[PDB]
Amino acid sequence: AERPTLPIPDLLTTDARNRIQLTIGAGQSTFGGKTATTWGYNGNLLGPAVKLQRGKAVTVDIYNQLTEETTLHWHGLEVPGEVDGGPQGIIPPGGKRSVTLNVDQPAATCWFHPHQHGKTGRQVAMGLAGLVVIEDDEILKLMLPKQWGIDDVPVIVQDKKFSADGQIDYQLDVMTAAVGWFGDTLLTNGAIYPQHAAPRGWLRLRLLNGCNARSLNFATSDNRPLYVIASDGGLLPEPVKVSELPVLMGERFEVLVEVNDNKPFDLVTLPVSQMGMAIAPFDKPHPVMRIQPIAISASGALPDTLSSLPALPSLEGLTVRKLQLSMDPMLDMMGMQMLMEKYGDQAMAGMDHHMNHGGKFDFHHANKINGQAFDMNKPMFAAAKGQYERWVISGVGDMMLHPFHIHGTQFRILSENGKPPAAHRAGWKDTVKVEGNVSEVLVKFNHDAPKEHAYMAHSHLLEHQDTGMMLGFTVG
Ligand SMILES: [Cu+2]
Ligand SMILES: [Cu+2]
Ligand SMILES: [Cu+2]
Ligand SMILES: [O]
Ligand SMILES: [O]
Repeated sequence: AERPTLPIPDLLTTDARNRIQLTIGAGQSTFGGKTATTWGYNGNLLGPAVKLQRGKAVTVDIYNQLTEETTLHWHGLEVPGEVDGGPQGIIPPGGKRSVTLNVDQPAATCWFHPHQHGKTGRQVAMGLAGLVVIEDDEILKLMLPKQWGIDDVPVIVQDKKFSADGQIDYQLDVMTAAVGWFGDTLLTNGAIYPQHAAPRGWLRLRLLNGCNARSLNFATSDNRPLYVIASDGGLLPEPVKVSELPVLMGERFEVLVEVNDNKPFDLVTLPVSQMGMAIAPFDKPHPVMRIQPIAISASGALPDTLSSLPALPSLEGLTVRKLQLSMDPMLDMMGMQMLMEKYGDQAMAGMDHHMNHGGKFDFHHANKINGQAFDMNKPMFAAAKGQYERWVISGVGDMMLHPFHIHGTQFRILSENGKPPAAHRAGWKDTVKVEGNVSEVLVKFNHDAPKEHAYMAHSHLLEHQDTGMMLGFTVG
């Protein structure tokens, strides 16, 4: 039994009406020989890669064929609130919604996923996610690996867990509200440990951590390096060689890796220091995909310089915003308890050395920002348009992982959890790590967001987002 080949999302561009059609629906998938109900865009699971060009507009027709409400958000894409597809961007079951995307940012790998109010974790777990490939005139000139599905390949990495009958086992409950939804099964573009045949020379991997709650850390099985060429919001100024690459939920990195004849190697993910995430089989390096070299030459390049990264401006005078994240200590303790009871000491491996009391104690609004669980009816503030602000995000008070994502922007990290960002994280980012400490980012919003269609700012640990760790804000 050979490994299955890596599934490759179709690369989708506009029709003569300048339209892209996306259908959201339920179908079936097979995992380890057992059928499961799954959801996808234009298919049963996951989704296509929407190709966009800077300075060109496209219209997307979104047909919701689910029997429940959903929304469609373009994570990493800088668009006005009205088409951002946050929780206010409801698409009724059996209905259609169209959005016009006016792309105005550099080449990047972004993605799209649902943002249904309090149910985002389930709708992603069930299968919904797709990709966005933005191109511009600058990137084409670099002559990067660019044959889609051959030497330029998307790698969407996600865990799931399943019940004995084969269905996806998703429950938003006290334990998962506390530590997140995670599983024992790793998927790569929906497949379990596929192989990808790649030509000899450079292979470009567009990595996405599409897990609800699990952080990842990519490496190769034989320790060849990864050359990071881009982050959430696009190219770095020059490649950054790494031996390992931590990737938070919702983050993307693009890397080049060498392919040499006769020497297959795996892309792997290394055990992380996050509660619950080092339970078997994740207590050891876990393969993601096998790269199978093909004795045909790859023509892409790894250029010395990629792009121009502007200077950080002066900070004095800029609006400082305070975002204090918090969790309910009682509900945090209870969830952590159930975790430890279920899996034992292994649920903290790698870490550093029952009655109804009513609505007030409901875990569904246990997580908050600035003492408020997400309130769709009330944006927490009005941010400035076209002006840099400094947003200060604190996780002091608990030790959970909060990958913080701000909609409507690509920002620069000034401090990541109390340290200046690593070089490959110093460019354009839409996510910043917050874990027991404080982060600060420099952000600018180029588009309007009104009260009725606010931008979200939230943890991308989906179960925390769904139970309150999110705020709305307006721009302009
Ligand atoms: Cu987003
Ligand atoms: Cu997102
Ligand atoms: Cu979001
Ligand atoms: O997002
Ligand atoms: O998100």
